[PDB]
Order: sequence, then structure tokens, then C-alpha cells
Amino acid sequence: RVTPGSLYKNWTNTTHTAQLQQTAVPLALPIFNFDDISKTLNKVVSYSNKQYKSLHHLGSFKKSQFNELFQKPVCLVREDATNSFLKKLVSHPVKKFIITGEPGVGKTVLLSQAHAYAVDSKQIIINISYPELFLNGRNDFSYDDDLKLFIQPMYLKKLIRKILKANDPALLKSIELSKDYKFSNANPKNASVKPFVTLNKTKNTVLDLLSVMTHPHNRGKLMKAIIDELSVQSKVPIMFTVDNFSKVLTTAYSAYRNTENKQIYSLDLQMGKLMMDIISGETKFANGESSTILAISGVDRTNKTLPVALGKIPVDPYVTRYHYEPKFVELLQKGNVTEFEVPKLNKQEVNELIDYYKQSNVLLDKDITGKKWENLIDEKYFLSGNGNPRELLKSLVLSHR
Amino acid sequence: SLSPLAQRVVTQLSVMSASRKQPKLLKLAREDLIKHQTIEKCWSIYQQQQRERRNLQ
Amino acid sequence: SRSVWKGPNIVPLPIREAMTKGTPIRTNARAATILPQFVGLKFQIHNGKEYVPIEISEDMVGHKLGEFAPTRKRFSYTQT
Amino acid sequence: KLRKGHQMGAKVELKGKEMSQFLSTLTEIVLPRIREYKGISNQSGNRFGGISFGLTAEDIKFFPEIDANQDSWPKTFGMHININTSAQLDYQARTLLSGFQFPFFGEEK
Amino acid sequence: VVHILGKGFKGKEVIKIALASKFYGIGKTTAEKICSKLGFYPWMRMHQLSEPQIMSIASELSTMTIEGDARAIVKDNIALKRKIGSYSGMRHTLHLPVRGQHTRNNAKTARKLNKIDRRG
Amino acid sequence: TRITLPRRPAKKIQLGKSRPAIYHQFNVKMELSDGSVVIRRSQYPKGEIRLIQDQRNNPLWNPSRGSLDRFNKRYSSLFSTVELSEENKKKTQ
RNA sequence: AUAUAUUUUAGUAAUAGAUAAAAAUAUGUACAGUAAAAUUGUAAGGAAAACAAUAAUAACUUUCUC
RNA sequence: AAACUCCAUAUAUAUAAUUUUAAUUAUAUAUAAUUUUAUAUUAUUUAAUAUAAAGAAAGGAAUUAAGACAAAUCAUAAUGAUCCUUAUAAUAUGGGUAAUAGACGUGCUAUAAUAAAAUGAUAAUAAAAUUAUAUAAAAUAUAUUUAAUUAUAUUUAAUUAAUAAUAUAAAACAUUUUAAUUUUUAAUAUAUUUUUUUAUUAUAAAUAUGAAUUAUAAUCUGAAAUUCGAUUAUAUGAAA
Ligand SMILES: Nc1nc2c(ncn2[C@@H]2O[C@H](COP(=O)(O)OP(=O)(O)O)[C@@H](O)[C@H]2O)c(=O)[nH]1
Ligand SMILES: [Mg+2]
Ligand SMILES: [Mg+2]
Ligand SMILES: [Mg+2]
Ligand SMILES: [Mg+2]
Ligand SMILES: [Mg+2]
Ligand SMILES: [Mg+2]
Ligand SMILES: [Mg+2]
Ligand SMILES: [Mg+2]
Ligand SMILES: [Mg+2]
Ligand SMILES: [Mg+2]
Ligand SMILES: [Mg+2]
Ligand SMILES: [Mg+2]
Ligand SMILES: [Mg+2]
Ligand SMILES: [Mg+2]
Ligand SMILES: [Mg+2]
Ligand SMILES: [Mg+2]
Ligand SMILES: [Mg+2]
Ligand SMILES: [Mg+2]
Repeated sequence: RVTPGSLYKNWTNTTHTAQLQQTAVPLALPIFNFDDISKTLNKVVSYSNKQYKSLHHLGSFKKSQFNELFQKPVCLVREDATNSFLKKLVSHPVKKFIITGEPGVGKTVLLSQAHAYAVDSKQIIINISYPELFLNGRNDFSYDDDLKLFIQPMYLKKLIRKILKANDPALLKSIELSKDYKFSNANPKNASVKPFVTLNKTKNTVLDLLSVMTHPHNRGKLMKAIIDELSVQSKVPIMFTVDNFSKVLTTAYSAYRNTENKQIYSLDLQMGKLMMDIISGETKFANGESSTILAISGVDRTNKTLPVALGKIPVDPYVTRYHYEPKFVELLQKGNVTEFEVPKLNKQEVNELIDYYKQSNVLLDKDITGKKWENLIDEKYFLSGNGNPRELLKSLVLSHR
Repeated sequence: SLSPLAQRVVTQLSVMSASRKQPKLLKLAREDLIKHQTIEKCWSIYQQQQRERRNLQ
Repeated sequence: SRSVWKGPNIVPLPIREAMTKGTPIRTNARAATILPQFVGLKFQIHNGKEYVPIEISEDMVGHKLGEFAPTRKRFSYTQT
Repeated sequence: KLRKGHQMGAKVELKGKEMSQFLSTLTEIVLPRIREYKGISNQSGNRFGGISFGLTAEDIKFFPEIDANQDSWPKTFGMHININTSAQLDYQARTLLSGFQFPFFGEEK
Repeated sequence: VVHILGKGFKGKEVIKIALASKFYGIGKTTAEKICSKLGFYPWMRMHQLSEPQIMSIASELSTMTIEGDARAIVKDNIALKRKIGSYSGMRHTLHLPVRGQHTRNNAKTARKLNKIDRRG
Repeated sequence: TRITLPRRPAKKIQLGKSRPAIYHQFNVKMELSDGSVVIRRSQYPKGEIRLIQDQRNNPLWNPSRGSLDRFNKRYSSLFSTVELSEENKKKTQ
């Protein structure tokens, strides 16, 4: 008893998935570029078209945000938060960050800005938004024999596709291969005539490698090969990113069960192990400017692990595996992860946001009409808990109290 | 038409029945037929002899 | 004692004399666990009112004696 | 609740080698798997060389054709087993059956 | 559609849960163990199963104690209880509650299905 | 009321053409309780069977040659005769 | 081992014996056979369900054999 | 009757070497209201409405008279009369008070998506009360390959208490999941909705509700758990 047009989903899903961004005002806002941050240092800025294209493919813009409020997802540049982070990324020798903060402070937005910057500066981006998919057991998996770990060839395929599409092909096909690669063929065409696909050293490309389509049991092998290729190449920078890394840290054991009925460890998987290797000084990328940018989510569980990894708490040895996994900490220490605290909004920034919302026509009538502007701003600041952006946004729009 | 129990009964009945389970008739050549007769007759004689031996004993 | 450790529930009885010569054992215990040492001995287990004759089962070995002497009468209704 | 001319069970007269096999199976496989069976009664039989007994539905599940698959036979039916000897009298027939490993328990006539 | 060991299954039915629902011998833990042995990802659906995969569950199911024999053991247990002049056996025969309950009022479920031939 | 399988027209077996029912039978080896094997013709498809409870391990067939079990199993550490002597005072009866 | 094509099988159903006192075609003809009761038994089975058994071989023919 | 009374409230004073700390408290002693004042608007100096300025100022408990109902209690206890005194008095062992056709109250749990379940350790936020016929912390072991959870066992740290323990309150709020529901899944492509979209293929009246009833195994208390107790596990999964 359902039509195509009617809304059948729950609220959060509906807001994400039903395009109510359709009925919205076009806004001629400035464009996000790191080279011209001096112009737009503390102003709202729409992303470039290319950036948007890349960012959507990656999975930067998320469901629980209020990206439905505008024509397209929008951020502002911040001197204390985003700009400073970008400068650190540019300058630091290690280039290896974990974006920490309170729930709703704007970690994913920071990640999206970092991605956009990377796109602008001719870099490949391997984004893993929501590791919950590979960590929790809701897709097929298999123990590979060559690689001593469990591969996940539904998730992997999706990740490969994202990598292919998020990045431009000219930058991606500038990379020649280091080794030759045999794979099982899995096209509808030429299945009889082509059971095996071969990529040569100099002739073939990384783009071509990505476009390969194998059976599930070779997909993990393909992924491994791709990562190796990207590590070897020194022509283009590789930005690796993992958002909701908190889940990964806490969920040490996956929901998958091996032959004997017991839970599989995250480092015994392909994806989680690979990710950990990337984080640590192990799969070292040949080029400079090649970063790993991790991001915590307030959604996920909190425990002693991440604080212990960083310069926060001394290592209590007696706390349990559930609330403190030491292997993960050790791995984090190995690859010198310098954490980045996202600061809460200043008064001026809050005011600027409120002004933008007014321009876009999100503010309620009781806020605008018959009220001093400065007083309203102060109230908004108070209700957000002194500049939590999400909380502020909620007070503005989702209050109706 | 029929229940699962009825079906299973029919199957059981079939197991016992000669319907479409039995081969062709054992036809022989005349020489073969004679050979068979000589085999059977000799055997019967042997059996009789054995019976007499046991009976005599 | 129900729990496997510390089991079974043992009671003093005139067992050996019954074993020697078939003299039924009039139990008023009802909570003594039956043992393998008395299968094929005649017991006369109390029912509240009247002692109940039972030749202890080979399968009864796990159970209590009172489980085989049903105390209440089988219920009925006078359809008036 | 019995009508006239209604199909109700079945019979089978075994003779020679099949009969012998059936007896051997009874002696070895089936009648030992009956738990508390003393024997065929000594008061059982015809006046002249015929002895009989019967198996419950519980007892038929020990036959190897039945025994091999419990699943194929949900239901199972008891049976009477009339053994006919070439004996002049019944004690002779009983003795003969004993020779073929049939146990006999009751007080003889 | 997807048949396995005689029991029919609708598609999109999570395998372990479906197994628990249908097969008498198994609950939650047993179904999970079976899935682990065979190597299905948890929350895999019944429609996703290939023909070789289905057979191994049937092969697994067959290996495990199931259904009529498992029911028989419980029916056998109650038959055993009945045989020996036991209180529990007596309760089973008379269709009253067995587990030391009250029956002045509310003993309707027991009356309905405390038989010697229990299950159905 | 009466559950039946309703008969079709019967197939006419002509006089002389009636053939004896030779059922399909396999030669089946029965190993009894002890290692004595015996061949028997059988309709079920199983070349070998080994039996647990036979005449060759039943006391009735060879006189010259599980609640209790459960109890023994779960009161095994105690080892339960001496025990009888200990727990058998014949004063009270 | 697997794919397609062309076939073949599976519609699973009783009598297997000139059937012989369960029931069913009640008139022709041909061939063949014998019932019942009572008694002794046998799983539920009991006075009363089904199945088994219950008169005599002198002489004759054929077969094997001392 | 009201009032004095108690609890709770507001204020003041006292005391507490601010390690028995919670001073944001506890407890003795006061004071405080059955609130006051003024402007108007209706009805006759007052009384209800409204407005204003002054205040922390707004509840609950106990107390339920006379008579009546020959209301309830001789089973809290006591006493009158009357009856029993080897029994209607006294002690032990077991059984019963838990029986089950129908019926009648009180409750509890349910019949799923404005509602159920997993999870949430710099442990979100309470109060009141108990612990020398005790309260039992941490930690080890088993159920259970990680560990946590829950349940037992092992063994008693601390305190007989503003000091330690019972005891990290729970809803809340947040992520995840949820059949009925082809209102979803997974194979392909697809892309500026990517924890997602579109296309084409295949996915065909009690559940992944409920927890009655029963089977087996363990554990707890006790000397003892059969009639007849309480947990945990693996199955069972009515009715609704
Ligand atoms: N920094 C920043 N954040 C914003 C802006 N606009 C909205 N946000 C909010 O940033 C939030 C993302 O915070 P995040 O740290 O991902 O929350 P978490 O997932 O709970 O950790 C969203 O909820 C947005 O509402 C902006 O212009 N800048
Ligand atoms: Mg986040
Ligand atoms: Mg089930
Ligand atoms: Mg008063
Ligand atoms: Mg203090
Ligand atoms: Mg009064
Ligand atoms: Mg009165
Ligand atoms: Mg009265
Ligand atoms: Mg009195
Ligand atoms: Mg008295
Ligand atoms: Mg007493
Ligand atoms: Mg009572
Ligand atoms: Mg009441
Ligand atoms: Mg519900
Ligand atoms: Mg503890
Ligand atoms: Mg305390
Ligand atoms: Mg909490
Ligand atoms: Mg129903
Ligand atoms: Mg349930």
C-alpha cells in the first residue's frame, strides 16, 4: 500500500534520502579554496563542483547532519578550527592526524574540508566513512589462503568503486604499475573467452587495475595489489581517511564467526588490518604530502584506549580488554598520531552562521521579527552550550518549543 | 487431489506392486534351453541322492 | 541434598535385614533418595494415612520414596 | 466398529528358504531386543505340531529393514506368527523349535 | 521458496533465526554454531544461499539431534515417568499442572496440553 | 468417514502370463554383537550392518557365558558393601 | 567437471493365480474345486473381530536308493 | 470544627578545626501568613472580580465527635457463663492448609514501530533506608575464546556506620536493529541523496511479538525441597 512519491522511511532516513533540498533558495556563496583562505577566512562557503562530486562519492556528507536545509551541503572556514588544521597538515613532517572533540562539534565537516583541499591540490583520496559496515557482520566474508586474513568481498567492491569515482581519472591514470597482476575475470562478456585478466608493468595503469572485476575470492587480492601500487607511487599524494574511527578502536572483535563458534578479531580481517597498517609506520607511502586523517564520532562507544594512545592518561594495566585494548594503542604509538581537538564556535562565528541561516531563510519568525539581533545571538550561544554547532542548529530549527 | 499421507501410501503400494518394475521374459535358444534342462535335472538327481543318503543314515 | 555435590539424601533404614530375608521396610521418610543398593527390596512408604507397598523400581534409582506414595485422593465433582 | 468385506491388514505364508531366513532373523536380531521376554509359552500351540506367538508394534522396529530407517516407518503394526511343524504332537514341535534357538518359559501341559 | 530439510522458508529471512523458528531441536545458540561451521556471515538471508550451501545445513541438521526423535526422547521421558507410579507421571496422565503449581484457578494451559503424547 | 484409496480399473493378468514377484534384494552382511558375520538377502540398500543388541550378547541365549546408570554417573566422585553397612541400622522400622 | 540441444524416463495405485466360501456382473458356455460347525492355540483380542491347525494310505505309476 | 502538632518551605543564630564533609550539608533554637496593602468595576460601611507592589510564601500527614449498625474480633490478649479432665489437655513422625468441574473478586504479564530489544568505564542524573540472630567490596574460577554482561562458586577487604558495604539508580538522551511490509534484501550497472539514489533481474492472519506449558542438566537455602521452595542453562514456544 505504498507509492513511489510517498514517504515510507523513518524521520532521519527520510531527511537524508527524500530530496527536500529541492525546494530551497539558490545562494551565490563563495567557493572553498585553501590557496585563497585569506579572502574567505571567517565566512560561509559552498564547495566547488568538482569537490562536491568527489565528496559525495567518498561519503563525506552524512545523514544526521542538516544538509537538507540548503541547496547543497555548506560549511564555513574557521581560523581556530579548520584553517589551523589545514596549516598543520601542510607543514608537519609526519602528516598523521586524529580529529577529536565533543559530539556535534564538527569533525566530519573538518574531514570533508580536508578531502576538498586534497581534491583541489591534485591528490587521491581513499575514504572509509563508517567502518561499522566492514566491522559489524552484515555482508559476506571469506578466509583467503594467500593473505592470512578474512576478506570481505561486498564491502571491498564498494570501496574500490568509491575510490574509482571520487578521484579524477587523469590524476589516477598518471601512475604506471610496479608489478604485473593476474586476476580471475568476471565480466558478463567474454566469460568463456576470458577467464583471466592480466595487467602488465609499464603498459597498464592504476585506473585499469581499479576497473578490474573478479570473483569474490580474488577481490581481496585485487585490493591488496591496489594498496601496494599506491604505496609504491611517488607521483601523486594519497589521502587516507577513516571517520567514526572510535567504533574501530572500541569494536576490537567483529561479529563474524570462524569455523569454530567464536568471534573474529578486527586485525584478523582484511580491511581492519589494512587500515591499521596504513595508520602505523608500515605501509609507508612513497610520496610526501600523503596523509592519514582519522575522525572520532560521539555516536560510538568511549573507553580508555584512545586516551591512553594519546598524551592523556597513564597506562593502567589492570583495566579490561573491553575497556582498554593495548595492541591498538601500541599501533597508534608506532605511527606518530598527533591528535587535533576541534574547538567550539566563537561568538562571532555563531553570529555569522545565524546570519547565513537567515539569508537562506531557515530562521523562524519568532526569532527574526520583534527581537534584537545581538540578544538573539547571545541566546543561541547560551543554548548551544557556548558554540556546539549541531546543538545551535537544533535550537534554531528543530526546537519548536 | 491427494494428501501427503495418501501420496506416501501410494509410494508404499508401488514398492510391493509389479507395475512397470519387471523386466522382459527370459527367452532362451533351443540349445540353451536343453543345457538348462540338463543342469536342472542333474541337480534334482543329486538332491534326491543326498536325501536318500541322509534318510538311509 | 539435591545438588550433585553432597548428594544423595541418605536416611537410616532396616536395609540389610530386608536383603537377607524378605521383610518389607516401613518407611515414614518420604524424602530418602532411592539408591542402587535397594532395588528389588519391598518398601511400605507412608502416605500420611496408610503405608503404601512398593517394590522399588530399577528405574526409580534417582527418585525419592515419597514420589511413589500419592498423598491426596484423585479429585472428582459431584454433579448435582 | 467393523463392517464386512473391508481390507484390514495382511498375511504371508513363508515356505522353504525365506521362512528359514525369517526364523533366523527372529532368533538372532529381533527377539533378543525385546527387553523382558522370557520365551514362547509352553501352553501355546495346537494339539498337533503347531506353535504360535505374537509381536507388538514396539517389537517390529527391531527388524533390520524396518531398523535401518526409523523415519520411513512412523506407524508400525503388531503381528501373529503361526509356526507349522511336521510334528505329531506339540511337545515335539516345541523341542524342534528349541533346537533352532527359540526359548520356552511357561509350565508345559 | 528456499526449501531445506523439508521445512519451507520465505526469502529475506535471516538464516540462523529462520532455523531457530522452524527446526524443533535448535534455538538461537545452536543455529549460530551451525552458521559458523558452514561459514555464513551473520544476518545472511535465506534467499542468498546457493545449492551446495543449502545441502550442508541439511547435512548439518541431519547430524544434529532433531525433531521426532528429540520429541520422542521427551515423550519417552514422560512415558518412563508414567510407567513408574510417580507423581509427575500421574499429573501428566490426568492433564493437570506438573511443576508444583496451584489449580484452584488458572490451570488451563496444563489441561490443554499436559498429555503423555505431549507435542504437536 | 472411512479413509480410503479409491480403486482404478484392475489390469487383466491373462492366464499363463502371470509372473512371480521377484523383489529387488541385496546381499547384506550382518555382523552380530561379536565378530560373527552372517549374509542375508534384504530389500533395503545397505551392504553392511553391525548389530549392538543380539542373541550373541543376550543372557537368555547364552546363560553359561537408564536411571541407575545416570545415578552412577552423577554420584561417581563419591563412589556411593561398606556403604550399606554404614547406612543400615535395623532398630527403627 | 560443467553449459546448451535433442530425446528417454518419473503420472509412481494393489489381481501375478484358471485365483476357489471377504465383498463385487444373478442369464450362456468351457475348465476346475469344496463348504460349515466345533475344537486347540496365537500382539492389542475379551462369549463375540483375524490367521493357523484338526479322518485313513492298502494297492498303483514315476523318480532316487539299500 | 478551627487553632496549637508533625513533615516540607523561607530567613536568622548557634555548632561542625570543611579528612565521619554532603557546608550545594545536618540539627537544635527562634521568626514567618488562616498573608498584606492600594486603584478600579458590579452590587449593597462592606464583598466578589480585575489590575498593581510587597513577599520564599504553595502543599501533605496526624487528628474522623455523639449516637447508631446486637457491624468485625472469645484465633493478639484477657474475663463471665458453659462444656472437656487418660482428654476437647501434652509430645514426636509423616500428611494437609498448595486438592480442582463451573463461578467470583483483586493483581502481574502480555497482544510490536507516537514501541520493543543490543550497546553506552575519564562510568548522565536521585532520594529514602538497612547492615553483632550481620551488609559482603574487590579479585579469581566455571557457564562462555577473547572481555563485558548475567548467574553461581572460591574468599572475606572494609563498617557495626554522616566514616565501609547493600548500590556505577532507571527511565532519559545517542547510535544500531526490528516481522507483519517486493515499505526489504543482493547481482549487475548507475551518480553532485554514496551509513544513500535510480534502472533491470531474482527475492511467494502469531513474528526476529508473547512467554504459558513441559523435558533434561546444573546451582541456592536448609538436617530435609516427593507431595511443596528460589535461581541459571539448553530445548519446549498455549492462549492472546
Ligand atoms: N565545523 C563546522 N561544523 C558544522 C558546520 N555546519 C554544521 N556543522 C555541524 O557539524 C556536525 C558534525 O559533527 P561530528 O563531530 O561529526 O558529530 P559526531 O558524528 O557526533 O562526532 C554536524 O552535526 C553539523 O550540524 C560548519 O560550518 N562548520
Ligand atoms: Mg561522526
Ligand atoms: Mg523451534
Ligand atoms: Mg482539627
Ligand atoms: Mg565539604
Ligand atoms: Mg462517632
Ligand atoms: Mg452480630
Ligand atoms: Mg462472626
Ligand atoms: Mg472466652
Ligand atoms: Mg487433642
Ligand atoms: Mg507434626
Ligand atoms: Mg492460603
Ligand atoms: Mg486488598
Ligand atoms: Mg512490543
Ligand atoms: Mg564483587
Ligand atoms: Mg557509605
Ligand atoms: Mg549509567
Ligand atoms: Mg493463535
Ligand atoms: Mg520472544
